[PDB]
Amino acid sequence: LSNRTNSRVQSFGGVPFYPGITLETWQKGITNHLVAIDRAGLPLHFFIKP
Amino acid sequence: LSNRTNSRVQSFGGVPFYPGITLETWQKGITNHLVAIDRAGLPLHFFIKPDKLPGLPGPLVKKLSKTVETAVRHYYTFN
Amino acid sequence: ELGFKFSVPFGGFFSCIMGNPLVNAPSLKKCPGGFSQHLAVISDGCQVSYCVKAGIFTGGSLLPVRLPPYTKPPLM
Amino acid sequence: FTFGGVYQECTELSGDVLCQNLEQKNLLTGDFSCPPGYSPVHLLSQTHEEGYSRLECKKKCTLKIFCKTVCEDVFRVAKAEFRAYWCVAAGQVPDNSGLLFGGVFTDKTINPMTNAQSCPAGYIPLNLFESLKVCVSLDYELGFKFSVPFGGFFSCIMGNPLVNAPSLKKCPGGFSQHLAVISDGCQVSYCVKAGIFTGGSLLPVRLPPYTKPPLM
Amino acid sequence: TGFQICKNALKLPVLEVLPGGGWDNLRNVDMGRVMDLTYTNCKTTEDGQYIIPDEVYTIPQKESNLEMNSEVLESWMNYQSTTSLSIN
Amino acid sequence: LSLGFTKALMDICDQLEKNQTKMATYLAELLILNYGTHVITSVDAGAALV
Ligand SMILES: OC[C@H]1O[C@H](O[C@H]2[C@H](O)[C@@H](O)[C@H](OCCCCCCC3CCCCC3)O[C@@H]2CO)[C@H](O)[C@@H](O)[C@@H]1O
Ligand SMILES: *[C@@H]1O[C@H](CO)[C@@H](O)[C@H](O)[C@H]1NC(C)=O
Ligand SMILES: *[C@@H]1O[C@H](CO)[C@@H](O)[C@H](O)[C@H]1NC(C)=O
Repeated sequence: LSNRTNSRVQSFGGVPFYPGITLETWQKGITNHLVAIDRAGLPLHFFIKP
Repeated sequence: LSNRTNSRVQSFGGVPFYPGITLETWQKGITNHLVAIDRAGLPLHFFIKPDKLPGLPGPLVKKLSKTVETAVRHYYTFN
Repeated sequence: ELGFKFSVPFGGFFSCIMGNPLVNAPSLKKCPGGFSQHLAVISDGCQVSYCVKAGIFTGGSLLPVRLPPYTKPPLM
Repeated sequence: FTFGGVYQECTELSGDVLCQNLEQKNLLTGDFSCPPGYSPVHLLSQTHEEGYSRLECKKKCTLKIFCKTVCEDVFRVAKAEFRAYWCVAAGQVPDNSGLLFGGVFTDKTINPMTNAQSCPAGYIPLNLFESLKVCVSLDYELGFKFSVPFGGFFSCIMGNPLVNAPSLKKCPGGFSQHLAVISDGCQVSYCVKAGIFTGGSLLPVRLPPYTKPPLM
Repeated sequence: TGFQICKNALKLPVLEVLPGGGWDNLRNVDMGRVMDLTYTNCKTTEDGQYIIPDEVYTIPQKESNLEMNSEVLESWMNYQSTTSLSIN
Repeated sequence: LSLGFTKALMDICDQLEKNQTKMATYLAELLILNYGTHVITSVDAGAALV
């Protein structure tokens, strides 16, 4: 007999994840733990203006 | 009959671990017990700069940085 | 128009068994001009790549807002 | 120096089960070889054995009238010899055409350049031993921002040919010597410049400046 | 340069992981305070969880990684033999 | 820079000014022992478990 289970969880933002958590609890827990999931910007020299 | 069980737990930060603890309890307990898990820095002679030390003149702080850096080099070479 | 606003200058393809014919007829595994070389796929250990300009490719985590201006701030 | 890639040849000595994952083509050539201008260097050849229960079903017909399907399982010890090599620059190879070295790691060790058991972004892992993976960079800019100068490989039986033709077990120049893997008691190591490696707990922010504070 | 004034007001813990300290790159151990840490402004992380000194700023990279690997191997081999002989 | 680090640096500067390079190097090595080799500019607060 041979069992092999691999679980891998990766979270950005929200409550620290633990295995028994439900997506409901996690989704209701982002109310203050929000992180930058995408960002856009401008080159530095563009802001050195008279 | 032969049984052999080995458990090994290694924790950094959070509540002190005990066997009957659940990852929910451990994850909810890091609110105040956070630990440096990664760090980056700069050589200290990089901080010995004329603008960083008002009390001393520029030519002096240059020599000061030189001697500090050579002290670091000696400290590295010995070990 | 949609492609022009949603594409990148393209140099051509090449595989592990046949290189790019647009090198500078010999066909080498090298992107012509300033076109950069990025991996596209690995089919059964065979490497297939593409060539795009290095000016558009970047670190990629920060999407540029590089739209206007189309010239540096002109001096007085 | 220029590192043109690696390839691990696999020879089946019994059965055809082991060499389905122990073989590694060279990335640039798509075959167990080296790119033009590169001389393959014998890194290490070792044998590996593994037992497996293969199930097979056959239709036996006796007297052309008694036909029956019989399924049987056989426990065979497949043995295969893998020979891993690496492509070093033969001479003044064109620059910077080739590949870049992003460090190596095993399932039990760490990759000190990234401090992780994985390859950096834009890097591909190539199988080199039973448990050794090499991080190779195709893009030149991404490698140059994510690589370390490479000096060569050597084993416990064959030394580095770039010593200063004798092949000694020593990193040429200021290249440092760190262990890469231990295969059946044979040490395999690599050579990288000693200045980039450090204690490793603190990742120095070595980007600017490119000059010491210029005097007045 | 204490933080007790801020703690009395905000009633929050102070983030205990702070940069600006010395570091012995050989022994891999913290050494001593090089930068100056002051709590004049009673600065706080945006989420209102920790009091930080005025000389540091925090990027909120709230991330979690979980790996679980389980592997069970069982082998059972059972064998019996019965030989009977009778001579009359 | 902190008060103590500045004070130690001033002491080394004064010892150098006194044209006495002997205890200058000793004082510098004491600085190395007390404050280490690098200065940490960025950490990652967090936790880990195995
Ligand atoms: O059985 C004992 C062996 O079990 C494993 O090996 C496994 C291997 O990991 C698997 O890949 C293959 O089984 C494959 C089973 C089918 C292979 C033949 C294909 C058949 C399938 C049915 C239709 C005809 C073709 O060999 C064995 C038996 O499981 C391990 O190596 C080890 O525990 C031990 O040495
Ligand atoms: C693990 O093995 C058991 C038998 O002991 C089996 O019933 C089960 O499907 C396997 N997998 C998991 C995830 O339990
Ligand atoms: C210990 O031995 C018992 C039999 O007495 C067995 O059922 C069990 O699987 C073994 N292991 C543990 C962890 O109990």
